Amino acid sequence: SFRGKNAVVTGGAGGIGLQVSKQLLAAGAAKVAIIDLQDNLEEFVKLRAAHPTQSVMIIKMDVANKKGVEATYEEIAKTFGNIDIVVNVAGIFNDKDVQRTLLVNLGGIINSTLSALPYMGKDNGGKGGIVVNMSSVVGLDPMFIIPVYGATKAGIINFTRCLANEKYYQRSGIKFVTVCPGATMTDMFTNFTEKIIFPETSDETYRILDRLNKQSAADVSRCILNVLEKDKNGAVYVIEGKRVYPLEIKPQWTGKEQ
Amino acid sequence: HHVGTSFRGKNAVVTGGAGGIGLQVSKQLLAAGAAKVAIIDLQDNLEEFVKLRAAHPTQSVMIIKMDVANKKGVEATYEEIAKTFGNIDIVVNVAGIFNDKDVQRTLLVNLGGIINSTLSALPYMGKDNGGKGGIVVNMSSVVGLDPMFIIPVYGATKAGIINFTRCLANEKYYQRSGIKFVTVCPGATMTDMFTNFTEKIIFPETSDETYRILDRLNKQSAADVSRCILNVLEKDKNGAVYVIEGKRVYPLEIKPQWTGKEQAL
Ligand SMILES: NC(=O)c1ccc[n+]([C@@H]2O[C@H](COP(=O)([O-])OP(=O)(O)OC[C@H]3O[C@@H](n4cnc5c(N)ncnc54)[C@H](O)[C@@H]3O)[C@@H](O)[C@H]2O)c1
Ligand SMILES: NC(=O)c1ccc[n+]([C@@H]2O[C@H](COP(=O)([O-])OP(=O)(O)OC[C@H]3O[C@@H](n4cnc5c(N)ncnc54)[C@H](O)[C@@H]3O)[C@@H](O)[C@H]2O)c1
Ligand SMILES: [Mg+2]
Ligand SMILES: [Mg+2]
Repeated sequence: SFRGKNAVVTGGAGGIGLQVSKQLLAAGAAKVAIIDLQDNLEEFVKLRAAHPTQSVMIIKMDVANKKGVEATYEEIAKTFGNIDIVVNVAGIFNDKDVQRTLLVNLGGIINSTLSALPYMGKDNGGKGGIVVNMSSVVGLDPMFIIPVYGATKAGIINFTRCLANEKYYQRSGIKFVTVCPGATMTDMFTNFTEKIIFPETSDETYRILDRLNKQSAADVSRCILNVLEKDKNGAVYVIEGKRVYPLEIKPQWTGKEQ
Repeated sequence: HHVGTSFRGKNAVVTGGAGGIGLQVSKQLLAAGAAKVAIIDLQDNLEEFVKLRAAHPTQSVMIIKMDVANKKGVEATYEEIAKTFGNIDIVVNVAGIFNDKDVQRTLLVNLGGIINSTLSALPYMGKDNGGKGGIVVNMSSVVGLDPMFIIPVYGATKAGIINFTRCLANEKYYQRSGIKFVTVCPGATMTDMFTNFTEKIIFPETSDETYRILDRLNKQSAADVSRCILNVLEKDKNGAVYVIEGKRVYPLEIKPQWTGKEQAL
């Protein structure tokens, strides 16, 4: 299934990304590299032990750091020698810090995606592969409480769909997929109300926070592995209530000129 | 330079107003009778504005040199504008760059600039804070609606602007502030943004595809787009998204992307 495959996962020390890393290994992935800010060291020790015939590599790196990411990917390629799968999950919610939100959520995805390509492409010696970028349902349909976060999520979609063009695919053999999950119980929502732009919308946060138990990080991760098996270039998937929904995206309809 | 009455007695701010589209927006606002016009740009273009001031001697034309990426700078700039003008009715956020080789700059300017400007203006416009309400128009692009594979980073920022702006137009906010939020999405337009275009794309092997954009530059001008923008302002419809192509304005009827009709797979 994913046996013999080499994978990289940003945000792979926690939440959804952690479950992606775990499940990839449990699905028989040869090698798994984790790029994250947080150490979670005790957790990775036991993970190595549970997969003694599989490589588990952790690099502490901020995905916002372009050169850092570039360097990190270099280190991975020395060890791995090839990359088949990239899952870019890293992201934060903090609408009070615009610059950080933009650079992490949108720049991180881009930095990681672009840094991986030379080690994956059929041109430059690779065998091709797949990149899955973490967007959100709110990137598809704006959610008024969280405009800055949402903007970064919409950007990820546009970015990822672009790279899936036939022009690139024929040359690189790399596929590009976006996933858009709904509310999911993770540390991203810790102190959520403290981090929203408009304090007078604190009484509307229930709209998100009451739905967190409707799917888990593990559930979302299972849907992601499902998305990987489909291996369909340019696809966009919604992940809601533990299920995967393929989107057929149609261009916007235009009214008569005013 | 006949002065009309369309925007008579109104105070306006325009980011990116020293050149291209934004310049024409500034010019046309003044020609449409705007009381006061503040320009936020990296460049001052005094020679153009000295003459413009002279042609509009009863109208204020203020230029402040500021990078829209700079949060505090923009905040400070807005304070200065509010002290001078005394109130803000209209904001047109046009500032933006194309340079996909500089990801961080693209993100912070094109997306962060829109956000910084939009958020910095709200306290001076809102009814809940002594303002009279007003309108913000944010500059996206058609590529923000339908991705254009040559320019993924630029396009990402354009898509973001749409999502950001549509959020702020929620009835929840409007009732309190009386501020409206509108997005415009123009097609290709002959401007300095396309100078040295092909050297600024990410993937050099797509240089033979740039014609797809560069051959459409002649279908509408910076002045044409600006006229459509003033047209959008007159419509004054909260939450609206407009496409600007071949010198014409097209209102989009946006339907949600995620619906229950999809089957699980
Ligand atoms: N939880 C949800 O409701 C939900 C829904 C849809 C999409 N998402 C996406 O999932 C991602 C968040 O994952 P989560 O929900 O498990 O949250 P989480 O906080 O549990 O996990 C995020 C992980 O990313 C890492 N990270 C954060 N910033 C980083 C940076 N600059 N560099 C490197 N690593 C960094 C963190 O260490 C953390 O382990 C975000 O991209 C978010 O857009 C979340
Ligand atoms: N011309 C087109 O094809 C087209 C189509 C759709 C949207 N747009 C939008 O038009 C905007 C401006 O481009 P243009 O076509 O008018 O050409 P332009 O480059 O002449 O105009 C941009 C203006 O914004 C200013 N500016 C740039 N970066 C800035 C910053 N960080 N801070 C302050 N000011 C800054 C520049 O000095 C310039 O005066 C872009 O945001 C772009 O998204 C252009
Ligand atoms: Mg978590
Ligand atoms: Mg420009």
